[PDB]
Amino acid sequence: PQITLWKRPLVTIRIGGQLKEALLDTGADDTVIEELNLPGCWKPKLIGGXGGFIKVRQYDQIPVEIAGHKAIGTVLVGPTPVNIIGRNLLTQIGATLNF
Amino acid sequence: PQITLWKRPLVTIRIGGQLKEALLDTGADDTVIEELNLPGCWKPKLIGGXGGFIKVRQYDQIPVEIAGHKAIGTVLVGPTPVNIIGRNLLTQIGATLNF
Ligand SMILES: CCCC[C@@H](CN[C@@H](CCCC)C(=O)N[C@@H](CCC(N)=O)C(=O)N[C@@H](CCCNC(N)=[NH2+])C(N)=O)NC(=O)[C@@H](NC(=O)[C@@H](NC(C)=O)[C@@H](C)O)[C@@H](C)CC
Repeated sequence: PQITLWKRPLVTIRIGGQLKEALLDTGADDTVIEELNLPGCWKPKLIGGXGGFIKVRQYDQIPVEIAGHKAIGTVLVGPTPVNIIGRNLLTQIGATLNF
Repeated sequence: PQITLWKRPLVTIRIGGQLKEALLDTGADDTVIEELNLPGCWKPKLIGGXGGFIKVRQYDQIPVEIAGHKAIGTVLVGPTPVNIIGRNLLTQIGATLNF
């Protein structure tokens, strides 16, 4: 799709078998989802924004369907204010910025 | 232009007479610039990401040239780690997300 930016670029994603809403975020290196459980093992990581740093769970090689486009990659889980799809998965679905 | 997302989408902006590098952030409602003096009136604001909130100075009707495209709008000035161009200016330069 072509998505304009008059409103937040919120889209539906499928992850671990369930639906979530997430913001397509070109200013995020990584994809960060609110607390939830995902299968597999995870490792602790710290990430920063902006207002400071938070602790997250890093899960690797997770399938994520974003507006019907498939990605498989790293998902960070933790107390983010907003679910965000970052560049690690945006590149997999071929997303670009255009003007 | 088209900007891919393999690396952070950093571009040159001109604001207040100065050339700076800034991140195009579709996950930002507003535009947040590192320190910088600027003009003759502002209002206090707090903005959050992630990590928590920071205090900023809101300046209105500031011209901002982004990759050679003229925009004019609100800019928030404060101790952000990265200059961030948000949706309020990205819309003005006709930026879209495409996949
Ligand atoms: C989660 C809240 C929504 C997404 C977030 C993404 N902003 C970028 C800005 C760039 C960093 C300062 C971000 O935090 N990116 C992180 C996301 C986490 C991540 N791991 O991907 C990042 O890339 N962090 C890198 C480190 C910074 C790297 N980026 C860079 N150098 N440009 C990381 N590995 O930790 N947006 C925002 O932070 C903006 N917040 C908002 O738009 C809204 N605030 C709230 C709380 O939703 C609005 C109501 O104010 C800020 C700028 C105010 C207008």
